[PDB]
Amino acid sequence: KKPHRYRPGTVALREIRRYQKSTELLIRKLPFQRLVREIAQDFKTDLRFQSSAVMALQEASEAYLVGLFEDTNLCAIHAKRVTIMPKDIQLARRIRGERA
Amino acid sequence: KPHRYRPGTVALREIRRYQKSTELLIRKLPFQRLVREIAQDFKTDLRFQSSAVMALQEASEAYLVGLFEDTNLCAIHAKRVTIMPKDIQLARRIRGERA
Amino acid sequence: RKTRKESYAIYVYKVLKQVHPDTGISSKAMSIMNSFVNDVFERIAGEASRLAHYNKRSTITSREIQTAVRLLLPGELAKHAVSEGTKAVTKYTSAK
Amino acid sequence: KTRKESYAIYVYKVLKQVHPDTGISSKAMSIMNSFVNDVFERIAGEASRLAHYNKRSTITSREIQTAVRLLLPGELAKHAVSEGTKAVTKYTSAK
Amino acid sequence: AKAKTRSSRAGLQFPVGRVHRLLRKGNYAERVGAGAPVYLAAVLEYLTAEILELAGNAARDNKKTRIIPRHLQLAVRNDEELNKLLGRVTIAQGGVLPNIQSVLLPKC
Amino acid sequence: AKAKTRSSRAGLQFPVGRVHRLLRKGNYAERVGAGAPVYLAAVLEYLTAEILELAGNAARDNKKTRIIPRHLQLAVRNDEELNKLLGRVTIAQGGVLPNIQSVLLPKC
Amino acid sequence: KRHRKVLRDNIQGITKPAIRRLARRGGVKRISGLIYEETRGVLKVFLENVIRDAVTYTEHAKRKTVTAMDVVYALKRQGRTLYGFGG
Amino acid sequence: KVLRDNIQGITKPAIRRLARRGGVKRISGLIYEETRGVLKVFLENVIRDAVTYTEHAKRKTVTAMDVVYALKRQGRTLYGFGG
DNA sequence: CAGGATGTATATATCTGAGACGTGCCTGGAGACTAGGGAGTAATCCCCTTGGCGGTTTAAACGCGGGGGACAGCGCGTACGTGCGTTTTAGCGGTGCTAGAGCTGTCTACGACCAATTGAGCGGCCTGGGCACCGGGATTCTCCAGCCGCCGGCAGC
DNA sequence: GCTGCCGGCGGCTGGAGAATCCCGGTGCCGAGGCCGCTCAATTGGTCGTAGACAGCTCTAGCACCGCTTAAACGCACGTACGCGCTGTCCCCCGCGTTTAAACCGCCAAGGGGATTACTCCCTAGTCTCCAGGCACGTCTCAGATATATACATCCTG
Repeated sequence: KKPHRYRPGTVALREIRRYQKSTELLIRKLPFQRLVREIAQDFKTDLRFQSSAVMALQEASEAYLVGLFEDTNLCAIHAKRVTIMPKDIQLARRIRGERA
Repeated sequence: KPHRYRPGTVALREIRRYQKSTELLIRKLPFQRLVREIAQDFKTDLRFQSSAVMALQEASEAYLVGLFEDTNLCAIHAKRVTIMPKDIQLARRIRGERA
Repeated sequence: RKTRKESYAIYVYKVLKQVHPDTGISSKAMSIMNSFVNDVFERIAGEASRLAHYNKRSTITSREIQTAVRLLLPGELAKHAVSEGTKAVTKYTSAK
Repeated sequence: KTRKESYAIYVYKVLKQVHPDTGISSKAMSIMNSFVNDVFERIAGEASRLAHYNKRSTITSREIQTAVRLLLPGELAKHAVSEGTKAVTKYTSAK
Repeated sequence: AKAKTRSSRAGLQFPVGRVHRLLRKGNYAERVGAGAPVYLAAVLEYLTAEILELAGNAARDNKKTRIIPRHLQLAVRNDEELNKLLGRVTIAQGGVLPNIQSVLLPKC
Repeated sequence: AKAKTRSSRAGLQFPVGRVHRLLRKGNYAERVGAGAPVYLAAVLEYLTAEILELAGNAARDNKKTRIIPRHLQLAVRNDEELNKLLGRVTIAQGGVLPNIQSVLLPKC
Repeated sequence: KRHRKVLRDNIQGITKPAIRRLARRGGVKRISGLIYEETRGVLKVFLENVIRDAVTYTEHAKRKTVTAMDVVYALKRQGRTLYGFGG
Repeated sequence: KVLRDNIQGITKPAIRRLARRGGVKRISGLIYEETRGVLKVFLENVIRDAVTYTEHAKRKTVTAMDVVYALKRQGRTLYGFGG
């Protein structure tokens, strides 16, 4: 007999459906907290972060990146493509008034 | 027999001429009439000073120049030279104006 | 047991109790509602304070808040919000 | 009558202090006046919100210093803080 | 004599006195009127009531009784005028509206 | 007697006293400290001096003595850290900076 | 015949050459023929948004004339600060 | 295997899930670095202001109220932590 | 693949004159000379929530392998935008001319302010009982690849 | 002609994982009574922003012809656009695995936060006189015309 494998780019739609319905964050807590602490270590030494402050920063950045990725998807689709490319992100940010 | 200029070269000279200068590119009477007509349905018997029409004209020209900069960015991104209303709409959408 | 704070807990809960009498509100959604009320209050009050200082006045009256609402809330929200603001002000003035 | 205030004299003195042989137009004077009025309000409101954040009823040089750090990007920030500190320490040196 | 609250006279459940005092300590202006707190309280009550009604609609659409930030974000984004009012606001634990561009969908 | 102004003692060419009065009458806080106007006037003087020196450099490059809003735009936008300050503002009769994408140029 | 001379079809006064000049200042070489109506609509909605705030400012001031002070106030309100008009 | 940078802690599957919530179908393999760069830049732009607010308040702990303040300053209001 | 004729731009000598820059005049607002009284400020203690540690354990990130499909590139039809000659049409102006809304000054009056009393709204702190949550299994929900009757060419004549 | 033959064509069927539903058991905890305090509402009086009326008056809007130059109309024309075929090679998508997040428990302690005595800095009250604002008033040196050359094109041989 033969094995079952999904059509390439269908489970992508399934994850799009699932995550656009889900509410929890899509980045692990500990590595993001380590990134935040390391990136604040430059601004001040021996900084303390509230448990709620880290997750506030976290879901704020997650919402920012989700919005950026949505704009990137729109930009790529406008470019008659399905793949999102670095130049798509650069154009989305430039139009959004962030990079330049 | 006679000399003729290739397309895009005159557009390029005009792109360099209109970017170096700063004089206003929309005629004053048509824009003043547009402003007065747009302000009719908001409140009747309104009076507009030349300074307020100045401000509105400068703001509109700046806004449209910025929108066409973003639209040119979109058109070049899509491997085009010509700008189409889809580029204007995408630039307006990513900006968050029409979102 | 000390340092009591202030919030819009009871008021938003009471607004819920009059609109969805059998529907409750979670803590996180409620804190988000509190933040929304604070944000919109600060927005309207900032616009109205701007107007008052801005026409060389110093008193914030219902006209300043009216113009701030007509100036902040888009579309149909502006109309219903000004309508209810005027009805509330007239209800206050009618009964002393 | 009906005197009106502006920043024309001070901006002109600033010009003569950097280019003592370079003038300005009347339109650019209003442009600079509007920029000064905008940045002044932008910093002052940020300082006011900073004071309100900590339940402080006063605005001091520390609040405006923090507002300068928040507003002015980077090199602008660390030049502006230095100049403000210099001007406040010259102010407090001789009362 | 016997006293009574302001909102009882102004026909509100949103605190007229608290809004008055908040405007007073908020340094917004030297003086504030007596009807401006009432008007502001009424506008706040209207906006909260509309938001809560829209969010409860979604909560009951999900066969739930207690409003959750996901339903409230759904209500905020699903009404165009409220989305315009809260365009730059992000809602924590709110997620995003389900929206897939038609290009990405399969041929049939 | 012997009246002496604040800007002179502060070593500033900007109205420290006027800035203090404007902070007092601007409803920013209940009370305003004494060094705050000096710091604010110093920061404003520095910012206007930077912009004015850049505009003077632009005018001198243009072989022009006076300063027009075009030179102010040219000085503000050509400097990235000033442009970040003035990104969401536009100046009348400022124009734009001449730039063309390399895509738009011919082959040679 | 004293006042109330209502005009119409004046958004066409933002001519195609005016939009072309504005575009060329923006930085485009080639132009579509169908972007002119979209650009006119965009300008109309922008002006409506600004003029609504400008008019409500004057109505709050109880004035029958709109100043550039008012237009600047409306422009700064929506995040389009404008210099050069007594800001 | 313990030596790792915390910038790389934003895993590729995390970026994929974030883009799925964004609504993208196929993702190029160079997105996973540009998104790290954007994430780092955004985190600096907010934590710089958070640090400045903590220094101004003479505190050593970065408060959630403070992060909310720095976010609203940046133009991205946060709901859930006060306001 | 190198020269020549061309419509463009460049410098530059007078005109030539609206207006940045003193010059006073005036005036109003900022500084100098007195309390003062509450806003921040060290000092103190008192919690507290934070960061750290060390076993499981368990789902998630990761590296490998196969595939197929999205993507970039090259050739071809095409039609529309572009550059330029020809009306022509409306901005632009400069002349007065008109009342309209802006603007300022006075008298007045009433409503926001503020102080001492007094009562309750509500913010907290348990608390019993009620709603969101998880398990497994039955019930559907789509999604995909082979069997087959049908169809349209394909070598012969 | 007309037999076979050959490849597609789509129409359909059931096996395949995914998703959902509901019963059954389980906590966890939003919603409610209690205490009292703390501040919000009441009198009683003030005094000073803000309304009115009364003017002045600069100023925004109207018409009116002469100009002229930009806007609109047409017309070859080649260039960008859009599409179609192709050849990859590089994202996706399961599988084994290796592991690192996540919980769970117990501590020490630096850091946040409420009270307290206080002192001394920004406010409040008057006088004063000088720095900013404005009506001029210039003479400018800042600008704008028309001239004359170099330049970057697009054709030729």
